Amino acid sequence: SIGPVADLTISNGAVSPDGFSRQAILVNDVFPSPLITGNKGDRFQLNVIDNMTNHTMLKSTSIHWHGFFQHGTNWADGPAFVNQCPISTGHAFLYDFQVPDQAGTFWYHSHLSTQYCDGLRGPIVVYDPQDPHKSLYDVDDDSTVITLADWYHLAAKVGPAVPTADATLINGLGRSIDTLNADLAVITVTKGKRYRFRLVSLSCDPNHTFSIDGHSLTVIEADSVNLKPQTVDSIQIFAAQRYSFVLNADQDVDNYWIRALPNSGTRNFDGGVNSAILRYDGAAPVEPTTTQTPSTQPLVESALTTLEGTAAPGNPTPGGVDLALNMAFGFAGGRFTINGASFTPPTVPVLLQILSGAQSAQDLLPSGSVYSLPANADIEISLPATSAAPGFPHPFHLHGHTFAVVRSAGSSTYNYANPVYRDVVSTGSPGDNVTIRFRTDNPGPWFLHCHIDFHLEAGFAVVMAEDIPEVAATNPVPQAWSDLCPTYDALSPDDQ
Ligand SMILES: [Cu+2]
Ligand SMILES: [Cu+2]
Ligand SMILES: [Cu+2]
Ligand SMILES: [Cu+2]
Repeated sequence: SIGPVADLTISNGAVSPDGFSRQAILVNDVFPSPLITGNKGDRFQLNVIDNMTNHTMLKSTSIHWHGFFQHGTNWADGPAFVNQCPISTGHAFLYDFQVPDQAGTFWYHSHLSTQYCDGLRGPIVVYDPQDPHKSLYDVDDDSTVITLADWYHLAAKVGPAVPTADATLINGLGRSIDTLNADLAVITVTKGKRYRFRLVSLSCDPNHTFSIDGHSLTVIEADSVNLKPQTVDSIQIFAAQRYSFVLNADQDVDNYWIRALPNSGTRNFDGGVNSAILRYDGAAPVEPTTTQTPSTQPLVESALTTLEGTAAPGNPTPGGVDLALNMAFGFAGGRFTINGASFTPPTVPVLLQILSGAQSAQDLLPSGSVYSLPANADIEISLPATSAAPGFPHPFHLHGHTFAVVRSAGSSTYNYANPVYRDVVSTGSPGDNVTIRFRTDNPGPWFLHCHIDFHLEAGFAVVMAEDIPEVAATNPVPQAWSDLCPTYDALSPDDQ
């Protein structure tokens, strides 16, 4: 594969992951987007060369390395108009950062408008030479990465504002209801061997309930966080989440369905939609004939715990933090609103405003969207689920950080002692009050928003401007980044 130093040539071409042809976004001349890897501590130099020419899907781009702390390298985070201006077509941009302190399953994607639904989205694995779960499996490589993704026959800005999927893609492949004969992804294992499978939702909207016929899974990693091993027989993964699970190829040499049921769209397995093949080495080149069985041991987030068992930042009791923020979801005028405001991209990026002058959140655009944080403090966020805002559960996500889910959806308990950590959490169904804590340790502007991309487009976002007075100091910016804005400004409507 590629990484940690690599050019990523972005362009357009035709694809048909489900037997239906359409123009999409290609990375290094391939759909789906190629896998990037490296080792813990590696300098990541990803030179994104933008050759896109198609206007419906946007000629401009920018790319976010999802779940990477980017201490010192805020200018490299990805979100357009928060951390940078978009890379303009016919140009290049170098993302230069280190992963000093992180290891696990990550992914990259366009953070320009709804552009990642059109194809610019791939996985990143940062292997750890001294991984604690290293001895739970014999195999961890290219062939153990499994992506889930919603595929739309109609492009992002062509179809409805919040459209429904035609198909689920597993590893780039899968079927719709008019293409029941398209190819199915095939994942091969050897009988006797154990696999660290890495699950990555590349979804724009749907969540998926993932399972495998005749196989239990041992989850050992959520997003990029090492977990205590937990055996489940199905995993509900929301947009942009990761789960790492070990699978034990101990069954009969055969074919087993890999199932990925979405909460919207075609909600069954007829014709092998939402399906894939787990093929034991030696079994026939044919569709499995296995039947599904109810999940008695479903993955329950509140029940996960980090390997190191670490406690949350703060004091084991509500408002036991230096600043607590409630986010009150809403939705009127087609626009989502958090606390009455509805995020729209500012003409000067949030990062340039801090580097140019702006000292406080009131001095920052867009107004009503930017919460200032203090340094080395314990933050607590709360995200009460509401019908007020349609399309739930909204999987909320926060850049520059990992956080402790003190309270998961579907639960009422507060876990201050050994909560699961991650970077993407479901806020749930009306009645839940998912709550997250973290410490400020990263001076810069960080995005916090629903990862259902069609919802972020309609404003479901706020900015954290964490530790502003030191933002300029710890985030030196490359000439090329300073040139992004002057370039994208001298651009007409369609050349964008
Ligand atoms: Cu992301
Ligand atoms: Cu992110
Ligand atoms: Cu949402
Ligand atoms: Cu984001």
